[PDB]
Amino acid sequence: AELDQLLQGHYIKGYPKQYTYFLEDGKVKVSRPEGVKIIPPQSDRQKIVLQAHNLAHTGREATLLKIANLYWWPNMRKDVVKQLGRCQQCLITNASNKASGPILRPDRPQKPFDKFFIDYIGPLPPSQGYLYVLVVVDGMTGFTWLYPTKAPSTSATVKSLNVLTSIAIPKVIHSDQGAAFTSSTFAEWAKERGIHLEFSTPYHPQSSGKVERKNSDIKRLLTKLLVGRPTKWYDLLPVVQLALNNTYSPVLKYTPHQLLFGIDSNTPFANQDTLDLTREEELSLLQEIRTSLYHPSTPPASSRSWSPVVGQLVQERVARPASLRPRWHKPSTVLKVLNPRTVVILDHLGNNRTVSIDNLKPTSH
Amino acid sequence: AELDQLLQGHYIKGYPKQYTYFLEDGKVKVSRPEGVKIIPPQSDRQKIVLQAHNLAHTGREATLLKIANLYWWPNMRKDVVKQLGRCQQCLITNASNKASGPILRPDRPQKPFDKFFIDYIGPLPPSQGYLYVLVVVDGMTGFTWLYPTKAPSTSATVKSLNVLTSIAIPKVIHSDQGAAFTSSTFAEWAKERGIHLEFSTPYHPQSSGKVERKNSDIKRLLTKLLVGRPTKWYDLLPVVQLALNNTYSPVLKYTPHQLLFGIDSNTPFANQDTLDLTREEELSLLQEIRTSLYHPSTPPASSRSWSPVVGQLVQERVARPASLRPRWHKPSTVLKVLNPRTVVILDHLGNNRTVSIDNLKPTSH
Amino acid sequence: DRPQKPFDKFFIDYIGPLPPSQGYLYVLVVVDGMTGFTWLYPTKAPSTSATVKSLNVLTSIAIPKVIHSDQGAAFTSSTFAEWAKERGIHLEFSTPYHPQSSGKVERKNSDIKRLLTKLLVGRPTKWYDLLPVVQLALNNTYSPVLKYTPHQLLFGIDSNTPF
Amino acid sequence: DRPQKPFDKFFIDYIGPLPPSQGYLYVLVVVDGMTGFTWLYPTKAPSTSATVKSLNVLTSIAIPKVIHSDQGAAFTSSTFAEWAKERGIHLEFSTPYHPQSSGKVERKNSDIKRLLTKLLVGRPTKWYDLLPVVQLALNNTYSPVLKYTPHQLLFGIDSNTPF
DNA sequence: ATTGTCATGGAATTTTGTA
DNA sequence: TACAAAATTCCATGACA
DNA sequence: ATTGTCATGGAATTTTGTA
DNA sequence: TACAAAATTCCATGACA
Ligand SMILES: [Zn+2]
Ligand SMILES: [Zn+2]
Repeated sequence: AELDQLLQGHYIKGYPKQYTYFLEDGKVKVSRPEGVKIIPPQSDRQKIVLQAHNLAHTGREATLLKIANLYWWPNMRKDVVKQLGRCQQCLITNASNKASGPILRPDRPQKPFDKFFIDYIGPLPPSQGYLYVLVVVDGMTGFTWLYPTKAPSTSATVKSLNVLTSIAIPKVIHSDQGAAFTSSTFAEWAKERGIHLEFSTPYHPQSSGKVERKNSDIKRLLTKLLVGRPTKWYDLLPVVQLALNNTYSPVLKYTPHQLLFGIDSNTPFANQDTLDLTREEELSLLQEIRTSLYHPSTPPASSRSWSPVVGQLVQERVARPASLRPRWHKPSTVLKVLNPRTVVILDHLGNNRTVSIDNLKPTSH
Repeated sequence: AELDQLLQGHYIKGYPKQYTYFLEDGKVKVSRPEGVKIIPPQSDRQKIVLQAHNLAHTGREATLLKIANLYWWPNMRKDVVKQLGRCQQCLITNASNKASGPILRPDRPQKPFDKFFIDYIGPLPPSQGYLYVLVVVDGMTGFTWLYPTKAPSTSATVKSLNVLTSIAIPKVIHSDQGAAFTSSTFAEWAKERGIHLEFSTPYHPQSSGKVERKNSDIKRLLTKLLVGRPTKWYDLLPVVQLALNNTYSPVLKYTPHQLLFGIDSNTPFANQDTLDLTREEELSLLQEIRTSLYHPSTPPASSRSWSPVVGQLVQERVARPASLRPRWHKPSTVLKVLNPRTVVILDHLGNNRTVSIDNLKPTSH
Repeated sequence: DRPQKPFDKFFIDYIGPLPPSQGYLYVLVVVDGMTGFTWLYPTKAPSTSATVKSLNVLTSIAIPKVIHSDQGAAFTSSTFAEWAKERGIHLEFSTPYHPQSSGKVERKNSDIKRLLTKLLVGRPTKWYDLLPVVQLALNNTYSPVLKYTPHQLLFGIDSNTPF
Repeated sequence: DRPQKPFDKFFIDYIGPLPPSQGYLYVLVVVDGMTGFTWLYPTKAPSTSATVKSLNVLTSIAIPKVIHSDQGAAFTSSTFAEWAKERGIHLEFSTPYHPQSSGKVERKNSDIKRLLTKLLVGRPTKWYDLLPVVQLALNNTYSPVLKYTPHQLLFGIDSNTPF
């Protein structure tokens, strides 16, 4: 209807004059530098874009190149982009091409026993009937307790931490959302003692980074001791524990033990610098050491990062994606931005989820 | 013996005068800014370094900080480094902190059928009794043949390529060292037809990158078609094959099909630009297109890269490392440097291995 | 109107029945109108079904604008008619009894039958395994006109197996 | 010669036998000479073995320079003697019959037995589960001298469970 | 004896219709 | 000879093993 | 509802013994 | 007030999930 005026040589907003618009086969055509292209009517154009796209569900540029073979019209891409935004399938399947903003470096806990980080290593080769190691790191000091267990079970976690909290009781225990810690039995054990439980966003081990990093060293040392020998790790845990708690961090220039106690015990190469201070002078020299510790800052953002705005459309990564099925969930709205790397989304559909942006992508278009 | 002269106040190369060297408990001692430290005799020093190191097999700085508690002597680190170089255990267990130099971008094959890249996808969910897809990409064009199979077996690879080479015969077939292609039955099938077999270095899929990358797209499209539906992928392969061979690479601005045939078949949105050229004009316009294609160059080297020198000590990554066992093999000599990213090593011990530097680390110290 | 091109027209025919090889009896023959390139597919019957199963293989590579055939029951069927309407292929039929191809196709389609016979004799039971070797030989065979192998006209380079 | 410090000396003793809880009969008692910090380990016998198994737990945290004990058969044994020579711990023994500790340790070691009795009565079968709650209470208990809990002297901060 | 690849969609850059 | 917007190119990001 | 971490060993930088 | 070498700090790289 609107293409009537055109053939006559009357101007229409978006249709560049200087190209002659003619008629053949009862289709409107145009001579363009690229060649001679059919101009479809308005109503036909959505149908066309969709057909072109659906051949192999291609992106902007790929989808256009197909269409531009036969057709021309004003602002072609605008129309293509409109479809790619409404393609249920491309949305939930295509990967991201935007990386999450720079990570946060949460302030080191102030006092020992302010925060514990906990995790299970394993399963390992059966040693003496044990398969897993419970690992507990004090946030402030990096002091570490190891307990061999037969299962990553609440039951065994409780047994192990009962022995631990005979020394002292933490304010906060931070763990991943693994079944062993998200149980209601654990919450109670914790409530009784006045310990606050705190959980990482789901599927983001970086949040448990202090334990996870310590997991590495535990394993790497066990490995070194076990070379040649069969993997008898049960008897080794204590030695490892002790060895690790008494090792210097070249950055801090202190061992976890030192940060925890303020003097070396009777271990090899025990430091004697504070041998003349009364316990009291020593204990305040310690408070001085503990607050002066090196604290890392956040790194520069990469060229093509994104950050979460409230009300943004956003998609959560499918956790355990089955073979040949989409790697992403359907779109979700951002509800609150708890910090530049953590977000509350209205999900599927709909509960509140608290998630790391590393498991997020911005719905494109 | 050599520490006699010192106490008397006679100079010794490496022992800074201005600090007074005295005697207590029949050990030589020195007053230093840091404090008062025992100077052990020459013969005792290796014993000491080793004990300090062996507590938790620590690196340079960590190992020194232990030692420096009790002792002092000239060029302490030199001695520490000497041990870390001879620690069998640290060598084969510690990770690298040097990244491999920038990747190579091997020139695109000149003609179609010059080189085929081949790989198996799977296993997948059983569809019609089939579990794997054999994938074959022409290096030059990126044209791709798909064949459903029940096993990634030589047997089935041969069946499938017999149908393929009814069209044409390649010069070179490039594959990974997977059992299906490294069999002697395959070598013969290939020899008969005058096809040269060519293999990626072991455990380096980047070398089969053309297929591997195409594996991705095959899977991503199958996924998109299968949303909602059960995973009936058998019937889809043809459509996928066709859909993919006829999709534009936004960089090339051509479809694999176009590069292979030089005109579009009777598919949707088929390009008509060369409709007036004789087949002959067209066929030379094609030769022009094929040589003008965009070719990527190698990226800048990262700050802390390394490159292989002939005679360098070098270690190959343990392929399928058992739980708690070293992630690296014992040291190996570089024999020839086939290119900045590929190396011949005298191995364990000793055969010639051809390996990618991505599976290598420089033995440190 | 414009110069003849690959994929403009596909000439198809059935050869058979032949002595059974690997449980097959027939060869479906597809020659490209313009280049003379030849595809061969072994079938168990000259049925619509066997044709469709076979042509599904070919049309994963390229779809012709037109298929030409004789009025064989297999190609005149409405199942086959529907198959081709789907892929947007125009069907074209020669007169009954007066079966016409291209000058070049007649030449080629004759070469095939003679080549098949020469290599059938001696191993009549074992022709299945040879279809690739046959197909290859035909497509890299020098044409008196153009002096271009079908291969060369289709791909615009030289093959690695000349004859 | 120099001022008293944590880990300088560990005073150890056995309490028992007690009414069986969880198959245990004895509590090994380790008090730190300087701070008064207390570890408690339930054992099944006042044997060398039970002591070593228990002290292996403690020495994964810290190793004392000296252990002081009475001339109990368990501590006078040469197995225990060898154990301590390995970890480089000096063993030190009180006279037979005249068992001396620190002024502060005697005070502390008395507190334990009385605290144990007060909480044994009523639940004599169930003292095992309580050892942590006990251990915690002792270490966060205000000392008339210094007015510092053992906890505070060991860790140099305040605890999250005061008494 | 051999060797990374390339769809994707915001951003950066270049071209275009009109003056 | 210069403008705003469209059209095109650039290219980091991530997934295939 | 919460959040990455840090041993390691060449290289880059600063301090040291002596003048 | 200045040098070569040692001692110390810097920091990219990779592995823990
Ligand atoms: Zn789509
Ligand atoms: Zn070592």
